[PDB]
Amino acid sequence: ELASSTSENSVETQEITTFHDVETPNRIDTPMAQDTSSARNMDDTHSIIQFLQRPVLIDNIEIIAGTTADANKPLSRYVLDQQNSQKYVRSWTLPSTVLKAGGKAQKLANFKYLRCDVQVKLVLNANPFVAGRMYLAYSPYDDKVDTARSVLQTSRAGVTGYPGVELDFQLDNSVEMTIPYASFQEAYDLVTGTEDFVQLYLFPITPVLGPKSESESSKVDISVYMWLSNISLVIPTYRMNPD
Amino acid sequence: ELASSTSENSVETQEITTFHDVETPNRIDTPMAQDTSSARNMDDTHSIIQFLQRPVLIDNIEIIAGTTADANKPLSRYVLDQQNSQKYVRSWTLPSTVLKAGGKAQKLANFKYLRCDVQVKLVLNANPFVAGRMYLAYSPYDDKVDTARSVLQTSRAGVTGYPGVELDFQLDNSVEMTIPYASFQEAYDLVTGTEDFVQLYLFPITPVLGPKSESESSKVDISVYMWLSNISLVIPTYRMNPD
Amino acid sequence: RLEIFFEPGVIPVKPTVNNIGPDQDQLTGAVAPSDNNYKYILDLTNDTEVTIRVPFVSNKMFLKTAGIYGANSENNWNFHESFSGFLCIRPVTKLMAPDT
Amino acid sequence: DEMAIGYVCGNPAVKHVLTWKTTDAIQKPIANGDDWGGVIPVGMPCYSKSIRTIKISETENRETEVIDAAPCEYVANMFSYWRATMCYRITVVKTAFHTGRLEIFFEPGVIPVKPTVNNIGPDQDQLTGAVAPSDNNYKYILDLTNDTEVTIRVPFVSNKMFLKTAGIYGANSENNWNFHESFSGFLCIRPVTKLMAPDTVSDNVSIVVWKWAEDVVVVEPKPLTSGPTQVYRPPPTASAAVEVLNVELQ
Amino acid sequence: TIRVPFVSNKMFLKTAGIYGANSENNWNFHESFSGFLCIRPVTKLMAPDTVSDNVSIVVWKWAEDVVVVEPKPLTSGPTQVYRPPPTASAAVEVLNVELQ
Amino acid sequence: IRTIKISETENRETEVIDAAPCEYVANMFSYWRATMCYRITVVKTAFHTG
Amino acid sequence: KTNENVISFFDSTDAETQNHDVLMKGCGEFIVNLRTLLRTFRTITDNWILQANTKTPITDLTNTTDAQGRDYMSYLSYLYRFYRGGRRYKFFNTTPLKQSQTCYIRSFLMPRNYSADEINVDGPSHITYPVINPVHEVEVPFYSQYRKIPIASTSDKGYDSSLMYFSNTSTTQIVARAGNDDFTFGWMIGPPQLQGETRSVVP
Amino acid sequence: KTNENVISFFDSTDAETQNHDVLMKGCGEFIVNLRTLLRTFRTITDNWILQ
Repeated sequence: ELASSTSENSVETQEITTFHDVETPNRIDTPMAQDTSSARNMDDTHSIIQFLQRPVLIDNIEIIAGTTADANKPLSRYVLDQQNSQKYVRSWTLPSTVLKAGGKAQKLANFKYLRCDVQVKLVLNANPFVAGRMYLAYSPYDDKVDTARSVLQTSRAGVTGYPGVELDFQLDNSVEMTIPYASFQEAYDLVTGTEDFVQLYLFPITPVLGPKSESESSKVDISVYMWLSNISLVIPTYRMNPD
Repeated sequence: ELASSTSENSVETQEITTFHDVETPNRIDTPMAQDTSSARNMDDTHSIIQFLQRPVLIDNIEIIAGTTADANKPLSRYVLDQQNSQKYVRSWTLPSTVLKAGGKAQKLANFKYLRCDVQVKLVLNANPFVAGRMYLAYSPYDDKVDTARSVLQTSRAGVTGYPGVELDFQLDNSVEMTIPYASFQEAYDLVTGTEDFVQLYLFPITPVLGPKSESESSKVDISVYMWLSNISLVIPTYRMNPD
Repeated sequence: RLEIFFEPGVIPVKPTVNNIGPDQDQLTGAVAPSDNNYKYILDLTNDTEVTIRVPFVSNKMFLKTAGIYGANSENNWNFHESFSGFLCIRPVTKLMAPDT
Repeated sequence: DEMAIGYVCGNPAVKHVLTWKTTDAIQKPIANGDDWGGVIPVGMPCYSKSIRTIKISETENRETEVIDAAPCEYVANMFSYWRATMCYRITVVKTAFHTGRLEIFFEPGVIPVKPTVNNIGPDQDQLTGAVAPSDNNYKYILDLTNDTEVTIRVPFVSNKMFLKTAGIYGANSENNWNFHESFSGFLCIRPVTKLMAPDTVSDNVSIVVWKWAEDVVVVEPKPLTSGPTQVYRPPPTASAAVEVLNVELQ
Repeated sequence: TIRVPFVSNKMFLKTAGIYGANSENNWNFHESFSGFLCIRPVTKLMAPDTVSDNVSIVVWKWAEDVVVVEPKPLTSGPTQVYRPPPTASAAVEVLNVELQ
Repeated sequence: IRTIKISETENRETEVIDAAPCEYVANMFSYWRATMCYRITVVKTAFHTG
Repeated sequence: KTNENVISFFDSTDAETQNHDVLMKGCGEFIVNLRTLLRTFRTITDNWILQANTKTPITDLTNTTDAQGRDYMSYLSYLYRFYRGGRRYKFFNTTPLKQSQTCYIRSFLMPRNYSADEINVDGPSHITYPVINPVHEVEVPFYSQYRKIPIASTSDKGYDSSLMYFSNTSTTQIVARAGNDDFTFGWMIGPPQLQGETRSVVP
Repeated sequence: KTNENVISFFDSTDAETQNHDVLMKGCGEFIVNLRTLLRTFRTITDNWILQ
């Protein structure tokens, strides 16, 4: 309850290095509430920078038994020319892809380097009469190397050779996957750096087979969630990449 | 080096509650690099949500011996009418003030409640011939109560009674201060909630006394840094306050 | 695969001259991303039920019991200060069902 | 170790994606395009191949063999002879509403084929339940209602210490000997019971088959092909010409 | 004395520096530092008329825990020490990279 | 940059780098790695404040 | 639905035992690791024509043979994404020498993907005289700014080491390469398509 | 007047340890003494004409 104030004097030099920065003056004259109390409610979780590892709908694909567009296009057994590339249902350019959703980018603002593995999970949901198969898989620098070395420029036997996971509409409701940090660059430039790394894919092993009439249609749909693990954010900066 | 892929089957039900959310399918079919390695450089600090406690220049005041504007106006011994309120060198409406600088707002994005104490520090830097004094101090809901109960509507003896700290241009190079969470509302609405709380002040105990000629002038200047402590961020949300 | 996420704070509504309803327009996956919101995804093929328990959280010791009583365009303040949040049930994957 | 032969060859890869219609008859290896299938060469080297024919003039065309080799078949191309246990995981993509019983039997020796002026295909006519009884042949009958997959491991058996790795390379009417001396047998997939499927679902079922080897042992550090190892590079246009490497020295 | 540990999301950094750096060639310059120290006054300099209105700021440079890699300059030209000519008009010797 | 005259139709530019002892050594190799140290001194009098 | 099993035909017998028995009667050696092929030298070009006094970075030749897939280094590179370690080269002179000349071979360092005109001719160097030593063997240490390097990425230049060639007279030799005892690939991927015989025909 | 101090940014870590780790992945050798360069031969002239 007294001495509701402070006064002069102090010591020589000072640090009080609160995180970054220091400052050096003659110690300091400062009040604080005489032994302050919580006085409020902080017992409902706390969370941390682990924010980036929160699963987020990073796109939603809708497969339709109606074989029309190249969305049903099944993996080609051969690839004689580039005009007949391999057709995928959807592709994502990680890691920038996951860094734009869930508002994770605005989170790691003012940071320079980052290192982690992209975690993915495809949650399927087709009905009992829809049969079909799909092979997930990922490639490193697929869009950063000689075209011939692309997963899109190879036979079905080659595409199926890439690190991936199978998916059957009538067996597994969801499949996950991990993309180890595949950065030859220690870290990753959050500001500058094109952050460009490899595109991830999702090829249809077989054509979505559905019952033949028209007027009813048979759908499958999917939900793609992504998050990061083994995260590493270290050097701050005033710059951030708005690309 | 083999089994560069996965296949069918799994278990009944599932959780894999990564932070928030759950999902429930039949276990999961998923690859991972056979026992993955760091392969990169993460030994240069790590930092955490402690980001908010990083000191940030939250304004810079420049005191000039030239007694002209109400910046030199010394604390009035009396306050007979509201037209002759008390004049301060500068005032800040915390905590929103500190939440807009250093890009801390964009940091705690998608969060609902917050609780903490505002930490302040005034670093002075006047020359050897500049004499003067100043009393920092803070008030709770000063701009949220009957005017008569305002620190600006009271005598010099009353203003000096408020919780604060002194500052002499020739003794202390810097003074700090702590603003205990003064929230009657458990927490604080980051989205909605006007977040409006009390204004902080800085009154000049005495007029900045400097040597009398013209053409040279005598300055003081100051640097106001602020950060938070005893932080508490808990319930996420898709909403954020752009006010 | 139905999704159920909780969102603390005010509830997007469209007050009426004599009532109060939800503003579905302000709760779509685009304007209302539930990526950071506590949720659960019930898959109809695996589970058929789920009991969600929501502890008390309202940056307030207690909440008013006014509810929707006498709530309308001019009087809708007691309504907000009496819930603390809302549970949203949005389908993650479109419902599948044969003509059979 | 990402370069140990054993693991490289252990990398699974799909070779066929046959279509089994409720129409198809039993005791008849699923015929169908794709390439082979009902008759898998069961050799380590590659067997399937497509011919890319381009125009050079109205008086000639340029044929270039394109082989879609799997990870194990890709390695077997660096050596002359091989030896290992071939493993194949047959998957029948379908629904719990489809019912059937597919048969998979192995037959050692030459493979009934019909050589082409520039390729080699199976002689399905010579592999029917009548002319090709699989009563004494090692087999397995996968029932679609109970199981959905089955991994068949075929140990090395060829009355020969090692087998050639020529495969289908440059195989045609006049040159089809190296093809035979490079497999040792073939797996046949003939439906035991006609595929059943209500009109509420699809009258078809995709059959995915993976390939890889184990207990592998290669011999001479040189390809057995008549030409230097060369990776086919898909040209910009279906008309652009490809580079052909020779065996001439200066 | 401020010590700045090595941090460049790269095992090593180029030693090109400012050598032959200009509008068209400034890439090797960036890939050879990893950062920069900025010296900005927090509080305006105070100084009575009895002294000088200026203050010299001397900055020293040196490294510790050093580790170099390839025994060859990264420059496009052979290592050469500049030798101040007799007159400001005299020409200097330029070494090439041609071999006989 | 030391620019000299060769004729009224051209000049000769030669780069002059004032490298320090550490910068002088770093010029013999291709890549480097180390902890850079810098001692900032403010020559002044006890009358200057900043 | 689900399940899945496994079956092995015939009567087993250590497939390893049998194999080892066969290699003891029809081979003599047992190749197990593919990295060993990154140690064995193989020709990439049976003739590499070059002019006199011309600093030619092997990359001009490398970029071509790396995509062909003729040697092991190139063929095996199509199964991985990264590489790491030094490389070794051997140049077997096939150029006719004139007594009126004194042909010598010089190879220097340089950064990867650098133009001979933007680098110096100093640093480590090797030299041989085809008149007494037709083979010019040399190794390029792994001087990189990264622990690993993916094949052909971005505009990452001068990140590691390259090899520069030189000769006082116009030369022509057979080049063979192989990685050092530290070279290796990483991050296995899917294999591309192989090529077969080409002969052309009428219809 | 006088005083003087010292400060190291970031979180330390044996700069030596890190270095050695890097030279084990991007070098293979560790140059420490410059006198060693007085042992290695280097060309001073690519052609020295004499009668």
